[PDB]
Amino acid sequence: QTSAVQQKLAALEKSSGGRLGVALIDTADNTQVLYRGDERFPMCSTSKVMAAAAVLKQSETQKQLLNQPVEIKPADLVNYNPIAEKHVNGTMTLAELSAAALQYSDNTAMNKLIAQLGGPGGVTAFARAIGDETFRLDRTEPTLNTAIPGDPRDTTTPRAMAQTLRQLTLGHALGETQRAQLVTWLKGNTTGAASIRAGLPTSWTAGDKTGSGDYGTTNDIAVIWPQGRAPLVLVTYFTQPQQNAESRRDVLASAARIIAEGL
Ligand SMILES: O=C(Nc1cccc(-c2nnn[nH]2)c1)c1cccc2nc[nH]c12
Repeated sequence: QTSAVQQKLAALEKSSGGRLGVALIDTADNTQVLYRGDERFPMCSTSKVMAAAAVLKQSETQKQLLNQPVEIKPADLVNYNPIAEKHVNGTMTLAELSAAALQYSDNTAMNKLIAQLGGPGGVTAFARAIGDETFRLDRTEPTLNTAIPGDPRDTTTPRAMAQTLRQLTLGHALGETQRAQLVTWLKGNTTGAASIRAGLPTSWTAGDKTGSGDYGTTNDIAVIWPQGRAPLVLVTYFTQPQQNAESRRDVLASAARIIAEGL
């Protein structure tokens, strides 16, 4: 079937010129709304959630892991390092790296998370351990954002990512302490106000992680507490046909608005 909401999302997609993927889980009733829910999209920096969560999982059996220092060398800096560049020739802890990756979208910090997990495949292994058979991380930053149409590397589907984000933030994929830390980090994101959150009523609250890459790829994944309602999990992924296309955070906002209006 095609619902009213799916029809509205299709119309948004058509006027955007790109390809839109949406997955909602409403934890009021566990129902789902999907649009291209089983198509693959480049994750870009939304993959930082999986990496940080995998390190949180490791910390369950090492109480001091998040206080562990990681050397930041001049050679480690990549293309977007607003936090790590302050610490070059010094150290950051794994908590600091997780917070920088999630809240500032620092790519050097993400690379240290990936290295802590033994490379991109360590992030995929954690996804499999928590029931996500779809997610794959194949490369480090910055090349994981190439976002080439048809390229399976560094992709997932909206359905899989929504289910994962639910399990991480609201369910029991992590220990209680760790889940609370992940939620705190997401709620403190600095980069999200133009994306999903711009489409929601202002009384609501949320935590999110954005991403962007080539092909005008513009992504956001969020856990949302609507006023007076059980929480939602929402993924909005968007990618465009030309390598040099401009980001379109407004499309994510519009998708979120359609979703919110359909509750
Ligand atoms: O690392 C990249 N982008 C990047 C770096 C750091 C953070 C983000 C980001 N976070 N939230 N939304 N975008 C995006 C990047 C790499 C290669 C080609 C790209 N074209 C656009 N961005 C690209």
